Amino acid sequence: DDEEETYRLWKIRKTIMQLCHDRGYLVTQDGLDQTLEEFKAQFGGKPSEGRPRRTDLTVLVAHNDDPTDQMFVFFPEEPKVGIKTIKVYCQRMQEENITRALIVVQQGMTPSAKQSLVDMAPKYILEQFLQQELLINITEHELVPEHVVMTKEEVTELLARYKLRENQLPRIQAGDPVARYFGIKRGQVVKIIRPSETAGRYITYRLVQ
DNA sequence: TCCCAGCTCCCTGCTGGCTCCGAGTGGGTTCTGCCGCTCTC
Repeated sequence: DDEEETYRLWKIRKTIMQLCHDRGYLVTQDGLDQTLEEFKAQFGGKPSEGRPRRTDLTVLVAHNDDPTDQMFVFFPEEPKVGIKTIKVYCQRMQEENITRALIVVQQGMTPSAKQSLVDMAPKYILEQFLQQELLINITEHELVPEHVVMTKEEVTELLARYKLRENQLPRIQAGDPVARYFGIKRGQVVKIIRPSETAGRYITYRLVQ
């Protein structure tokens, strides 16, 4: 229904705000907690043949340390995102001169488009996200523990302390849902803190490789 | 210059093939080619 799809847009915007906050970017508190009525007042009440048309939902955020990181998110119109739409989005990325973006696909993009995302990867970072994936925050589940992204100096200090190579660490795939949530890439180490039945707290390090 | 119809290419779904199947132990049995045809005494 129209009310259901309005709820869907509000919830997915809340998940985008939580993801951008967890990735280290700057979001406002009221942007973090928007109600359904407040979202409807801000963007429109009936999106079908109405005001919120999935184009005005793009978000400008910047990193806390660097105000020129300038990450956007995009909500494509068509359910099947293709090379034409991705080329339009990347050309737009070129004139506003930003490097990183998120694409929130309705159902799925074409294999040629998802390959073009890999081909465009060095200069511009493009990530595919389904609307079904972002309908809930997976980091709030009781099974999922806390994930902390480590800096390069911290990783170097860790490997010097334990006298380890990068191969000897446990691994996590780049296609992992938490890895895609944090936007981690190959070669980085994620730090997992979980409660322990026997010791109380246990810390595990995993290499994204 | 540009709009279609036709060819190209990657993913998805399905079918056929291959490997595996508890640890020890004590007895017993049958079977270890055979018909033949040239060859040798």
